[PDB]
Amino acid sequence: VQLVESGGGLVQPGGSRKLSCSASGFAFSSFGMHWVRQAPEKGLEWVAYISSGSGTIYYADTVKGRFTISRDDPKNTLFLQMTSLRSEDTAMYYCVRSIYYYGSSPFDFWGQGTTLTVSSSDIVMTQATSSVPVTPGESVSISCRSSKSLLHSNGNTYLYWFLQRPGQSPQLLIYRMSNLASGVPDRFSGSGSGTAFTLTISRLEAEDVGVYYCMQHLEYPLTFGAGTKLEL
Amino acid sequence: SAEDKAAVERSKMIDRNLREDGEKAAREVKLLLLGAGESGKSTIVKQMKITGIVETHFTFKDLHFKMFDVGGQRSERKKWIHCFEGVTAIIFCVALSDYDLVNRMHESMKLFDSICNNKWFTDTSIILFLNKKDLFEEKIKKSPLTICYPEYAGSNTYEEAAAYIQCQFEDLNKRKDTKEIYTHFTCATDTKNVQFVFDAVTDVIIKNNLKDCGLF
Amino acid sequence: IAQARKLVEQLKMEANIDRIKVSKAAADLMAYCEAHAKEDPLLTPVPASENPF
Amino acid sequence: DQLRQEAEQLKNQIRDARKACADATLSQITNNIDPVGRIQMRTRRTLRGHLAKIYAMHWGTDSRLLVSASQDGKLIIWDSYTTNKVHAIPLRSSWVMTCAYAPSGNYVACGGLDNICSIYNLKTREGNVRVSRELAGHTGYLSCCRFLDDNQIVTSSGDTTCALWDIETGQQTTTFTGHTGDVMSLSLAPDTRLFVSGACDASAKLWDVREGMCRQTFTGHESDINAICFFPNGNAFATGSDDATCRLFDLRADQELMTYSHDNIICGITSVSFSKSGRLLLAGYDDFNCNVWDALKADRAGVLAGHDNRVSCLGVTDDGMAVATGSWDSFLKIWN
Amino acid sequence: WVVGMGIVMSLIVLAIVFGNVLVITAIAKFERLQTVTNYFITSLACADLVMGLAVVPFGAAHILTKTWTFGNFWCEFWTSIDVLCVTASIETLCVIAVDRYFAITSPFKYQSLLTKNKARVIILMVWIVSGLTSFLPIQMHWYRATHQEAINCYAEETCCDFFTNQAYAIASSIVSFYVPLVIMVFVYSRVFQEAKRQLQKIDCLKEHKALKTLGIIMGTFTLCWLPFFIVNIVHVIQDNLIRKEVYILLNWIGYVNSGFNPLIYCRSPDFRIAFQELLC
Ligand SMILES: COc1ccc(Sc2ccc(S(=O)(=O)N(C)C(C)C)cc2C(=O)N[C@@H](CC(=O)NCC(=O)O)Cc2ccc(C(C)(C)C)cc2)cc1
Ligand SMILES: Oc1ccc([C@@H](O)CNCCCCCCOCCCCc2ccccc2)cc1O
Ligand SMILES: CC(C)CCC[C@@H](C)[C@H]1CC[C@H]2[C@@H]3CC=C4C[C@@H](O)CC[C@]4(C)[C@H]3CC[C@]12C
Ligand SMILES: CC(C)CCC[C@@H](C)[C@H]1CC[C@H]2[C@@H]3CC=C4C[C@@H](O)CC[C@]4(C)[C@H]3CC[C@]12C
Ligand SMILES: CC(C)CCC[C@@H](C)[C@H]1CC[C@H]2[C@@H]3CC=C4C[C@@H](O)CC[C@]4(C)[C@H]3CC[C@]12C
Repeated sequence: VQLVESGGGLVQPGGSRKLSCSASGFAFSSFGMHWVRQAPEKGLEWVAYISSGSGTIYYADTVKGRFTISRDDPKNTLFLQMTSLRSEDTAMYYCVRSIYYYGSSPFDFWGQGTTLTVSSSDIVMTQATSSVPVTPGESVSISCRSSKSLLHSNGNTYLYWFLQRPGQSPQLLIYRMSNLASGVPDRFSGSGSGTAFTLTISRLEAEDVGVYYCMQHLEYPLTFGAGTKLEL
Repeated sequence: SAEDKAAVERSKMIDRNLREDGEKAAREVKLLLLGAGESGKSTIVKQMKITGIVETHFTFKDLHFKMFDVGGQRSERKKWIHCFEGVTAIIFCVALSDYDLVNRMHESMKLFDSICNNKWFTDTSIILFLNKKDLFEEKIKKSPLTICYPEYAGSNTYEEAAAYIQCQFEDLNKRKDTKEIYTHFTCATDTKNVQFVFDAVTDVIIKNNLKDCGLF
Repeated sequence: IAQARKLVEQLKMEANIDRIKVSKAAADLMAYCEAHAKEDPLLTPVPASENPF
Repeated sequence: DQLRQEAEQLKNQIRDARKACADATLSQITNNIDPVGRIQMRTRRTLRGHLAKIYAMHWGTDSRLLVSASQDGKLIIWDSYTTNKVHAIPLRSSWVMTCAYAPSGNYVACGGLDNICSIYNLKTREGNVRVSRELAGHTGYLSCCRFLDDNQIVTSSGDTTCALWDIETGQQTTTFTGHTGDVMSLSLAPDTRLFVSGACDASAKLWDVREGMCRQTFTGHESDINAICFFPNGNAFATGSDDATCRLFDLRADQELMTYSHDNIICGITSVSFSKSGRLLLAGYDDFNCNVWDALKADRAGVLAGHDNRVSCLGVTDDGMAVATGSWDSFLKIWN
Repeated sequence: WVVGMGIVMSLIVLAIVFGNVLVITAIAKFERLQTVTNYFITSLACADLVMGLAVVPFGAAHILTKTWTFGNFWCEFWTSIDVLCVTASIETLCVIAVDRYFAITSPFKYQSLLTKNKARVIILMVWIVSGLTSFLPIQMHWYRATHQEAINCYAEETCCDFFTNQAYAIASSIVSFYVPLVIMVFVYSRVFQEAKRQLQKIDCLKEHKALKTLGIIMGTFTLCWLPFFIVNIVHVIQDNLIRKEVYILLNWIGYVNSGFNPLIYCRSPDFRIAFQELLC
């Protein structure tokens, strides 16, 4: 399983760009695809979404009318066409697969992304702390807050906790606020109630340092938190 | 109703695929093949282009035929025959040169009677093939036919012996107003069984279409 | 004659089995049925606020 | 040979110590309790995606997912709450006859007239369901399949033999050969230490999984039997034959305990299932409708008349929410 | 007198609406009934549904009150929609007959070229040609009956009577009834030829069912709409022969054929199951 992005680089202001995401190792036709970007000095920010079968396309306010998404199933690629680029688009873009059925774990695999440098009612997610120094071997807890209740009437909370290591692409830690992803050690855990969530790590080890992120999936657009940097 | 919309879209795509497959699998003719011990069931398969259940696929005049042979699997036939209810036709094979071997033709007639009067096949047509005609030509000139049919009274030669056998076949089915039995004579050579199968299937399909519209 | 010895051995193995009274078995089945009647949604209908269907 | 009369007198001795312990029937002890009354179940959901005769299905352990297979050549996974299709798996041999669902929810099993039991893996890293194993070695059609653990599986085949396998290697770990006809159905105990099977011999056998040898034999039916299920306590089971009757046997007493039948029904049974409390017994018939009996008083409690053809499969969730019935009509329905 | 006739008028309105809405709902809801053939049936139901909505009730208002409560717009719209629905229904029946003929004659070759696109094209062509003979010649006043009574009833605001010249009284009847009748009778005779040949090949007792089915199918369509479509030719062929009362009576006898059609063309077992499910 791998996703390889291409097309990034230096773009003059107001120009156009065409980003490609090639998939291999899985059935690309059964996966919805998200484009999500991260600023060089800020947190992540959801950009665009395309469903399985090109039925549904979703954008954000900052990108609507300028960014369009498409896919090629026989050639197994995802495409993002960007027009009228502004200085606010300087970022690092990630191509994320996501599959939706009963019990699935969306936002599990992320690509390596590509860089883009340009010359020159939404639910609010907040992180209490920006940096926490803790010696290895102890237990840590990190809190995220929301401006609205995330508990839908069906009975599940659509909260996601991710990690980005230094110099690495993100990865899914826990999905739906209480379910651990695959390939993740059991020491991680998450809990909480309406508009107050806590991610708890016990028996801290090496390579756990990085940045933790909290995101909601109650409605579009999906809003990212500030992210807490855990460093020695 | 937040990310359940994607689940609904996935279900709709699955429904579309299922419907397309079902439409594609409804215009394809399915025939069920039956024979006996060394009755030539494998012989007829040679003329067409071509475990427990054997499936053969072929095409003739832009028509797709799937022949299902069940002779490999031996078990209680009562417990799995109804899986083949709704086939277009039953291809029965009978060896014409087994009148004196051993008794064999009596068993073949018993099996034909048993298969022709099933509640699941109360409205299914039978295409009957008669093999080993060439050997039967000279197998009757040196031995009387009365060995297998003691109550027979006729001259011993092929021309009316074959007709007597064919008429003996037809006197088994009790659903004469519901199904029609097609009989053919063939040998290892003279490849003309495909035309017979095509014509019988065409007639059966026309009859079913007539029955659908309220007529017939 | 090959399977006759096997059949005799199998039936002899099946011969020595301890058996309990049928009345005790009926009492046990009835007791199990009675002790779990509360958590039987089909036996006792529950209010529609608890039905997932 | 004296062995014939030796076996005859041995069978006579077996039947000698089978009625001395039958002081009283299940009735005359259950007559004092009050009856269930009337059961009025309604079709909450109707799952309509199949285009042929549905032959088997199985409930998931979470009691929200199920799997169903038909002659169309596909088996699909239903979300029983929102009426959604999670997976649709096309199999090579369209002559399906049985289904199974792994208790962990990771694997599914199949098998029909191709003499092969196929094991499919649902949770893969590539996003699709792929066939994980093809158990081969039977000479008759696969009639039933049950999962013991994530790696073991017991199968019943139309060649008189049952087989406990080992999916990791693919070889028959144990073979059970004690019948003279075709084994039709299968059911596992709650503790997965022993199981029971029933055959066209009008008889059922109790097999120990570990030792791989038959323990007890149950008779009393007059025709081929097609359905087996254990009581929730694991100390009794129920059978349904072409005789248009059902009956419940006891393991400890080791004979018939009580039969359920009515004069109106003349058509055979196709499926059997129980309820959590063990008070009402489901039964699917060829009359195109299924019945609900009072398992203790032997009384017709209800009728789930909602199908157009014979009901072929029937199941009850682990938590007792609902009961699903599937028929040759190509529609399976959920009743609550 | 008036009460009973009004009651029976309301009854036929209710029956037509109920049948059409039942058929349309049954076809639209379930997915197994969306075959290429059933599409044609759907069209028929549509051409019948408007009967219970914008033709028969307006005629009831016009007849019971003995005057037109609207003026110079709803009269023309009512007439145009009536002609549209009648033509669409008849041509849908003709298309159903032709489809049955092609299915009976050569099944294998026919089912390989009956794509849903072709069925949609055929239905659209039927409805377009039905519209061309109803709205185009009426809204543009292409008939324009020319005599004293015609001008008098064109002028004032309460005479909503339909007056036609030699043209549009011949061509409209030809397109609406005569060409479809010829096509249907030729098709059904040809189909009956093989329906009898197949029965005689096996050998006579089962031919009675074929005769009964053909007789019902043709008679219900002909006995309802033939007297009206011959008096329609006659009253312009020779005047002072037909009064308005018999004209209205025959037109309503033609109208009830629409309510008849669902009971005839929707006897498939799938349709029966769908109807039973809908009405419990
Ligand atoms: C009311 O239900 C209808 C359904 C379909 C049609 S259509 C049609 C019908 C019969 C024939 S048949 O070959 O004579 N035929 C008797 C065979 C079955 C043996 C050909 C076409 C056809 O498709 N002909 C094509 C030629 C073609 O593609 N193949 C000829 C062939 O297969 O021989 C030309 C054509 C197509 C479509 C139209 C309209 C606009 C009316 C839809 C007109 C003409 C019409 C009505
Ligand atoms: O192509 C055709 C298709 C369909 C139709 C029918 O639907 C006609 N429906 C419209 C008639 C509305 C009912 C009341 C109008 O009453 C006015 C009587 C004057 C007629 C008359 C003239 C001379 C002498 C006596 C009577 C007609 C078509 O021509
Ligand atoms: C004056 C008013 C009544 C005109 C209304 C136009 C309606 C009744 C006509 C015009 C186009 C017609 C449709 C043409 C295309 C389709 C899609 C096909 O898959 C089923 C029939 C169906 C749905 C037809 C139903 C009737 C239809 C919708
Ligand atoms: C009555 C009229 C106005 C409306 C009904 C039109 C339909 C039912 C009739 C009118 C002309 C007919 C067509 C006449 C010409 C052809 C082309 C020929 O190669 C095959 C038959 C075919 C395709 C006929 C199909 C049926 C047909 C299209
Ligand atoms: C159900 C649908 C598909 C029927 C469509 C039929 C079309 C061809 C018919 C129905 C309505 C008709 C129009 C009705 C109103 C007008 C405006 C009038 O001043 C001149 C005729 C004209 C322009 C007609 C042209 C033909 C017309 C557009």
